[PDB]
Amino acid sequence: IPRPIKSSFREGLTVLEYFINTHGARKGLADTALRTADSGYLTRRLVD
DNA sequence: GCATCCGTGAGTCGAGGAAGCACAATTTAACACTTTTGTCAAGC
Repeated sequence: IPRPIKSSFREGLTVLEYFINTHGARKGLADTALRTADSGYLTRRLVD
């Protein structure tokens, strides 16, 4: 997104900046749940 | 011979909550009666 987050967590984020921040924050948290699942499947194939 | 489609797989522990009758055949209980067993008392 070209529009950055000009504010800092010290200065506080505007209402709008928070909405666009959750876009990437939640997508990365959903990636965490997926990567652990595929890595476990990969590990079982390596072991066997 | 080629591609569409079926088959298989996608983390680990936890924790918790919802029709009706008749009639023959048969097994089950129910009873009268005999044997088998646990018993009390008296005497050898």
